[PDB]
Amino acid sequence: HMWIGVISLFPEMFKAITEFGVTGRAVKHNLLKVECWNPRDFTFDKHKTVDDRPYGGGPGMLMMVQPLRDAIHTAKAAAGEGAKVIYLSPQGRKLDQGGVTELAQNQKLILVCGRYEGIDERLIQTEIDEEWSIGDYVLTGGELPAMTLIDAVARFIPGVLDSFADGLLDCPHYTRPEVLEGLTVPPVLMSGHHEEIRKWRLKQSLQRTWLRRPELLEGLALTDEQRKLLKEAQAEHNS
Amino acid sequence: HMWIGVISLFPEMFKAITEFGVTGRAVKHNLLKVECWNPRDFTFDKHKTVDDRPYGGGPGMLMMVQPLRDAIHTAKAAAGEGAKVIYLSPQGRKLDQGGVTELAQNQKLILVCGRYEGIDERLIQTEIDEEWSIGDYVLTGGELPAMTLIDAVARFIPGVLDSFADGLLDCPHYTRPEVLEGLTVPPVLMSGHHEEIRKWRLKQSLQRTWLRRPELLEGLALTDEQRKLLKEAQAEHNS
Ligand SMILES: C[S@@+](CC[C@H](N)C(=O)[O-])C[C@H]1O[C@@H](n2cnc3c(N)ncnc32)[C@H](O)[C@@H]1O
Ligand SMILES: C[S@@+](CC[C@H](N)C(=O)[O-])C[C@H]1O[C@@H](n2cnc3c(N)ncnc32)[C@H](O)[C@@H]1O
Repeated sequence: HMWIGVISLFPEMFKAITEFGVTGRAVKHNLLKVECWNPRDFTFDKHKTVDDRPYGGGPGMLMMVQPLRDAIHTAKAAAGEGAKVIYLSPQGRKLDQGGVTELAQNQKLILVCGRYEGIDERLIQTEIDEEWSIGDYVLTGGELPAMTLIDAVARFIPGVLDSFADGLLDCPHYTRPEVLEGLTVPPVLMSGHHEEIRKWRLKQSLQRTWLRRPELLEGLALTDEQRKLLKEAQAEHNS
Repeated sequence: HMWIGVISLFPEMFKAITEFGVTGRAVKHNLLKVECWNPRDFTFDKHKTVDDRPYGGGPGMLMMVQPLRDAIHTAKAAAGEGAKVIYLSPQGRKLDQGGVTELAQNQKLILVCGRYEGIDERLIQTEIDEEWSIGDYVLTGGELPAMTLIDAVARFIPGVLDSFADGLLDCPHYTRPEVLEGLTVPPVLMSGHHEEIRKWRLKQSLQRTWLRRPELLEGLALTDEQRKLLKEAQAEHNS
């Protein structure tokens, strides 16, 4: 069971994870609960203003402090004690599978989604526990990053359901038909030999990591078998 | 003008970008067009089967080849000549702002969204031009990655509308009120001095990059002004 509070100007976006696929089933079955608060609903002016001008000028707008702060405090009260508050931002800790495993240890999170140029620095200081980025690129809002985080952590919730699992890229996979545009399925996978198949998959994962993302292998303490299969793949490449 | 074809089992997820915010306005105004095809609609069996068992066993399922291949070919025909076909996968090129700028050079892309354990390796060989990842973590499907890519590239389309822009994290931003939980807005930003403000923002970007993501600075050819402001920030830190 995991509870995620979300602060967003566009809560309907979250239907993309709550209504579809494995995450949607997690939500319908109560394995994951996602509750949203919208800063617009905390405004008091006639036109429900949710942006504000940055001090110092420059182009762009910021989220208005009062509606956003009020929304955050409502979510914190709903979460009760022990909920970590995360702000999605490219200035935050870059998400990776280790970071996903750490976040999945939380039974409650509140995810704050910015729009426009972002949010006031002092709200980060006073209301946010951690800032997290989904990658070194800039999106229009924090909603896709928050949904990405939700989706990645939800995979760890028992009952909801490997690249980076053991630190390696996944092996190639094949299904019917046996021959596709003259390309055949590797016969080892048709052999029925479980141990040969296991080794092939592991060797492929090693080879693909080495060729595509060699920096990922630096970080790893390979097993003796992995060292051997990696050496075999590298010799085949040099042949 | 940019055209994006999407192949997905859950095309309704894309409402999250087509109906909301800056990307939603881009779609309504015809700056961005997003067209979806669903492999389910290309099935012929009574129960519209879209998954299939992997050769070699192991847990999990793959996308079924025939419906997915047929959907891809329909999208390719709709795109006409010159559309790059991308498969979203953690085995692909990790997206970053340089990669976003390169993808934004395409007037047409087709984005293939996998589910389950993925897709047959031979379809990658025969139908996919490039594989791209949004980060080193595993999600339940390619839809959030495809939407992330769409959102990031859409920011480059003229008329739709900085971290990583010049390679640096953004500076902190402040809006009303002047004092928030006893934290005051930096007086330079209230000074009205454009050149002082510009320098402060740049120095803050340098400082924040250095402290949070020092590896990003390695990659940069700093200007003389940036070298100076970075040195000032580092001396203030050592004081
Ligand atoms: C246009 S961005 C704000 C851009 C601002 N100039 C900056 O670089 O931080 C709008 C919202 O999307 C969130 N956002 C953009 N890219 C993100 C990313 N890669 N990871 C997490 N959140 C992101 C931001 O933190 C911000 O609240
Ligand atoms: C459960 S993942 C497939 C996992 C498979 N064992 C692997 O590691 O490649 C399901 C779909 O989501 C896409 N996906 C998962 N994480 C992604 C990421 N970080 N970037 C892009 N696509 C991703 C996949 O390529 C796949 O088609």
